[PDB]
Amino acid sequence: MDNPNPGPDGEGEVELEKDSNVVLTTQRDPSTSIPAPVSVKWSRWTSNDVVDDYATITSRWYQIAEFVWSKDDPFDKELARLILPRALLSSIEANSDAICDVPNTIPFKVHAYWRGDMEVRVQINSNKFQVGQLQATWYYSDHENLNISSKRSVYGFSQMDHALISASASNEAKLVIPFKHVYPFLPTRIVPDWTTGILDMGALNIRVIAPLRMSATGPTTCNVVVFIKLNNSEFTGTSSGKFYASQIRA
Amino acid sequence: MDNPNPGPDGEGEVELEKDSNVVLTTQRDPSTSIPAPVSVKWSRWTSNDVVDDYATITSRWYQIAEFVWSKDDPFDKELARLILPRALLSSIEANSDAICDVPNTIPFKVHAYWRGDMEVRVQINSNKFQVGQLQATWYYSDHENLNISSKRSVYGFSQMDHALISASASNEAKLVIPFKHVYPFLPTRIVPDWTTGILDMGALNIRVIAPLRMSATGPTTCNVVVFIKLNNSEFTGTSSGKFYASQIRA
Amino acid sequence: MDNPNPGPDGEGEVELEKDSNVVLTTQRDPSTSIPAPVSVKWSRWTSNDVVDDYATITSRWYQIAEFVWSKDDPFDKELARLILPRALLSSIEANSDAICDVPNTIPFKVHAYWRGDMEVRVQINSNKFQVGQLQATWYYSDHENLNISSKRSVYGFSQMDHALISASASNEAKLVIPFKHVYPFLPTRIVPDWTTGILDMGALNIRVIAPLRMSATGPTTCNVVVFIKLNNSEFTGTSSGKFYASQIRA
Amino acid sequence: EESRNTTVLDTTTTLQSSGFGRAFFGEAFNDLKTLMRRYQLYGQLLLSVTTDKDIDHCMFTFPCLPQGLALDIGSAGSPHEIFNRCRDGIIPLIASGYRFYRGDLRYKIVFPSNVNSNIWVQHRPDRRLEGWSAAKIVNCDAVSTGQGVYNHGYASHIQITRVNNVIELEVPFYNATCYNYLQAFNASSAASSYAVSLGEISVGFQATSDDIASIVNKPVTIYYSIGDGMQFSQWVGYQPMMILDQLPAPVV
Amino acid sequence: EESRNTTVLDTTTTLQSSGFGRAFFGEAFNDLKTLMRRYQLYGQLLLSVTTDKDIDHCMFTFPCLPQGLALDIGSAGSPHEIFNRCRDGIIPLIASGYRFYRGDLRYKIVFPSNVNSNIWVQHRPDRRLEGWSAAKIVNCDAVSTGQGVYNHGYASHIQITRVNNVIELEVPFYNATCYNYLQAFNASSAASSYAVSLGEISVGFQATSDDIASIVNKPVTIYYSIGDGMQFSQWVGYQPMMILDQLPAPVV
Amino acid sequence: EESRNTTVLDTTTTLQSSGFGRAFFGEAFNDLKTLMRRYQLYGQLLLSVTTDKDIDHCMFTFPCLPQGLALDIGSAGSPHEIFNRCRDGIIPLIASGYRFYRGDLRYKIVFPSNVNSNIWVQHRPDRRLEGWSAAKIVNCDAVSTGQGVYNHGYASHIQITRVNNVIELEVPFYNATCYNYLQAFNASSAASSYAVSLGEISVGFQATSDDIASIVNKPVTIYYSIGDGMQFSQWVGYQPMMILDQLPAPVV
Repeated sequence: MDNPNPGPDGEGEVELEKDSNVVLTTQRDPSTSIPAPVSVKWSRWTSNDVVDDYATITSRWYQIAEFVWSKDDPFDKELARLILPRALLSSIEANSDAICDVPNTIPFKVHAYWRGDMEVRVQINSNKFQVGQLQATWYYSDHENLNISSKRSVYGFSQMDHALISASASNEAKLVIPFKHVYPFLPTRIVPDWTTGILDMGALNIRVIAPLRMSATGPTTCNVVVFIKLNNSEFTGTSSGKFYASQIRA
Repeated sequence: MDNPNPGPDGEGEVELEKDSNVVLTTQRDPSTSIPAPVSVKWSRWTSNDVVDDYATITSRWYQIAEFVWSKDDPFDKELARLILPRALLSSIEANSDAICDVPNTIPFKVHAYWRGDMEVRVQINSNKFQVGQLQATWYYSDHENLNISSKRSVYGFSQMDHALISASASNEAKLVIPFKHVYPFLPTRIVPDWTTGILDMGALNIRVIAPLRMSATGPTTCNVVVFIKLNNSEFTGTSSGKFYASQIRA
Repeated sequence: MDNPNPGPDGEGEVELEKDSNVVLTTQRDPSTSIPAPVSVKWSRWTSNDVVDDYATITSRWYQIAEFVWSKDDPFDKELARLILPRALLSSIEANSDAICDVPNTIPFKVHAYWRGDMEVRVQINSNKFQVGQLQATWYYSDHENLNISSKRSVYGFSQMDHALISASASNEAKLVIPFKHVYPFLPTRIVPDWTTGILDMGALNIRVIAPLRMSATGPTTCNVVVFIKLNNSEFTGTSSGKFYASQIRA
Repeated sequence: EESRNTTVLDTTTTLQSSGFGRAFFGEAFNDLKTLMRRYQLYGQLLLSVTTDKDIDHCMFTFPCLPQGLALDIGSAGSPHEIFNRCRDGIIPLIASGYRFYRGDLRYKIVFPSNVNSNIWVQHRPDRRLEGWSAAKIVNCDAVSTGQGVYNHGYASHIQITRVNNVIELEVPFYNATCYNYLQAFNASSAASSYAVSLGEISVGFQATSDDIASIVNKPVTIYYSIGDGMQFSQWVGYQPMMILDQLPAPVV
Repeated sequence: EESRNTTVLDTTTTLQSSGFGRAFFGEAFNDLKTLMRRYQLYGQLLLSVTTDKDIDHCMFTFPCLPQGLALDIGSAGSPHEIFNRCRDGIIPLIASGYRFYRGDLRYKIVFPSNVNSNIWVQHRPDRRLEGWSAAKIVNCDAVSTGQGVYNHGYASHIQITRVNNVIELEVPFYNATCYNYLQAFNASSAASSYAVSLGEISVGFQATSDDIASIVNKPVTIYYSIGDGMQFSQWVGYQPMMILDQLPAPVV
Repeated sequence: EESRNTTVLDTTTTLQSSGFGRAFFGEAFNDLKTLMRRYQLYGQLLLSVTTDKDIDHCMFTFPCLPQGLALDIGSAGSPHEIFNRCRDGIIPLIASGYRFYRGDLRYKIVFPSNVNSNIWVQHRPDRRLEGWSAAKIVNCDAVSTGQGVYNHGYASHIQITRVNNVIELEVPFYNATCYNYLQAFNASSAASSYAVSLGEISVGFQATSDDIASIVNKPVTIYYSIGDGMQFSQWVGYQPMMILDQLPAPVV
């Protein structure tokens, strides 16, 4: 035990996570937090249309958020309230191009309804000498609640299960989010019985539990990048792409 | 081998040392040094009174010394000459309260004679970037020797067995001290054939072998805390507490 | 896994490499690079004289190069073009004394021809916070080539096999060089059919791939020391020591 | 991670488990589903007749949900002292800590005893709940739609007040959802409002306008429990609480 | 280390191996020894008679080595357009990447067809190669030593130009070395020069000075391959290359 | 730790063990207990009679301990040249490196040969040793207590000087301790002084005051070894030593 021998290759073991044609590596073990067991398929109950998961394209990773986490951010501080089935699309529309330009999200342009799980990796690139800690918490249906504006603090999301991203360890936060909405499908576009709040399963929100702490000449900033996989999906209701409207900018 | 993956929980394994109701933890492996094999009980030879070890209270740990070890302390420098069966009592009387106020030392207030082993943990809280080294050495019956005033240096206590407390490793010094006095019991109070030098088995003394070394903006101080357990004890000669007098202040 | 417990003895495991009466230790695993398989003995074909390897003296390690590698050295920078059967002798003559003064090289003074392998350890003593990388490359018969003056760069020696000495890991470069010359023996002195270019098997040359990088108050220099063993040797043609002339200074 | 546990520095010995009071009190309190089946006061209202009511006209309505109603403290002069002083009770204090529910509810509406008139009770699962505003007991005004009257096909029951003035119900889970929302509800989606309350119970008297005067300003108290099929699903932590004994006393 | 491979971040699936063109073209190209046995143009020269040549006098010589000759672009007025434009060919492009060689060579010298005279060819393994300067085809001047004439004991062959004007050779490894040098050669050691070329082939015509006029300024082209025993030993990386299609075009 | 051994960087081969001189000299020197049993000079004194001595009066006394006496160099004019020049000998050089002892001692007192008188020797284990001051040979003055005379019950022996002027002893471990102190002794505790010396041997002549004149200023030398039961217990490192051949020579 405890025999450090670094070389030109480096010291530690690098773990992978391969998808279709996306491999993204982390030195550190993830702090996984799984808020619910894995969802059943549920196309038998409400779909006669041809249903197929496009796992060769949809299960790839895609960056949907990157943000500087400075030490100027105080203690109780939001960093990103990502609405994850929306944020996969609104990140692309924030890149000033359409949904059909990205391989991950072309069945959202075509199909009408979606049910699937979501993997989320909230990777950080902090220094070893920086001291601080994030938490990444998934809340099911944030915008269908009106007192969440008072719950949205680090004391309230520490009670439900969540991941912790310490800035010392440069930790990575795996986050397996299965589908639990009230209705067993999320429409990707304006559907006859609801138009407002489209494709909103809930909110990944990333508060600060400890701010960044350092010396006077220490590295101030800290970049955080969020990736999302859409693994156990299924799309139903093949429809035209001209009925898909752009997401709300938020 | 050599796969560093820290998390929010930290990296390494934490070892414990539980006693009655005192658990004190160290990240590092101890540098144990045992000057003698474990003593036999020896109440058969000199006691008809009811003898009982109070292991639910006496075998707890108790802090008896804490001292700042600065870089201003030179090379051959005493830091603490603790007389350990006395220093357990004189630390309490240095806290400006009586011996009967502490659970560890109430049988010293009652009983007249004591024989037992002593565990000593000399814990340090140095930084990883500090460089220096203590030694913790137990000398049997310091004050029954008159040339110890010339022996008391780091060259003389390196010859007998001793522990080393490096300031880089933040090392901990376990030190198992069994009972070897000339007489098989140490009186806790003024006893008819000796009055001076009461409850003096010997001296733990903590010299400096390397002083603290650092940069100009490095952490100057270094706190050292000494704990003592009184494990294989036995007390005999139940007597009044009004014959117990306070220890010499030293 | 990953349980750091340093002590007074230090943390890691130290590996050895013992020879006749020379033990030299490295904390780090070597980056071995072996340009050819191990050579056969070949005294049967061209020697009737008494042939003996002096493995109790010749197989010791001997320092033949030490050089400061500062950050002032640019990217494509030679640090040492060592001609290794010569550099073992020219280092000694650079120490302003004869070849017969060193135990490793007395059979070069006596014998006329030599065939053997050479171990080379290019040890570095960089800090953990320094960033940079050497390569140690063996080229067979540098001076029998005229376009090597254009090959001598880090892009050309990266193509053949070579060792890498990263300044972060303080890496060590083992380098097993078997005998491959055109003729199966290298003369140690002026021999009837060639006088120029004596005892030249080739060149160990140590370029820079990444220069040293550090802070403003970081450690600027970096010392590199090269050791050589002469293990599977054999010497033939016992001759007088007065026919051995001194090597060219270079 | 949330419930990770790195280094348990335990000084304790073994404590004898009582079985959540089974050893002392003869009953276990571990299962919090069976504490939820103790009846809690759901609502409390005075019967206020506005216009001339026919026999069909519903006296009051309320959306039926385990989250508790939009809490009526009362008017600033006359507060309902239980929902003023004893804030929120138990079932929305436990349902405050969850996100979805799938199950039934029980009601046990208690009527005044001065009235004698026969009372009908409709369950209407058609009704959507348009926001947490007006998620409360509605004293009904003059009839404009089919909301304000007795209707045919919906499941009803008629308590005879002369025999016993309490009707006890079991309101089933008639939603087209997997499960319904359980926190307070702002109605973002237009079909999300079909998924909060189990339905919308309307209680109405069969009295004419001459017997309607004995009904006026009599109390009707409603209770509820969760009825053995209720399964609160997703753990969501609690919100900021308010401590009750720090509420100010009515200084003389 | 060189060929170490720390973390292969592979996004690829499996690609079907063709067997280096065996699946498509009916032939494998993995072994680069058998591509080296395709004949490459070694040299190219015009027969320039200087003095009155006897029957013994060698018309030209060349040191025989797989490294390619010291590359003759030509005079600045009239360049040899292949070695000007198509630099260096294949066999010294592969032998540029190695250090030692041990093996034989083949030559296939092609003679002009206007000449008829009988042609002798000597292999002379005695000859040392004094540096990369004059490691080239030498049109021989007047005879001063035994270099310039037909000699007795060396292995020779006589092609009759009237039957076929091409002599095909197999020049054996007659060195006292383990293996010979393969890069360009600066001749540091005096005996190292015995270890570059396999020997020194001299081609000479048996014509008198009246038939020597039809020989003048006729081309003789030489080829070479590596002849099945050639084993390039020590891997040495390539030197700086020059890209050919960036060479300037002859602007009109 | 003290005797830890992290990385033995051994360049040595195997050295043939002699067995601590057993292979060469026919005897092993590993056990240092048997070197301690060679007799060392303990004390050295001139018989100085002060007052008129009776037959009972002890001529001199000394506390009996393996630590060596409080070392008498002598007066500044006439030093005892062995304890001046040859400092401390072997047995307190080994007993300097230990803390406790439990065992016996041997003495072999050598008397002058000019005297003839019969000599008695008392062992007195009652006697406490009051500090390292006066842990030495005491020429006894006039009698005030029972210290100064022959006593009854204590173990005695009478050497006849006419037969052999050396009495050889074995002073047993008669202490009530586990083991006694072995370094120099400052007498902190009042009962600690019962635990340094084995007892207190007093040697006395049976001569009257007419034969007392031949006794005056004759040397009596004492020896000691450790007598086969001596077990030095706790390892304590050595103190600062003084090197003997750096002591100054008596310059003429």
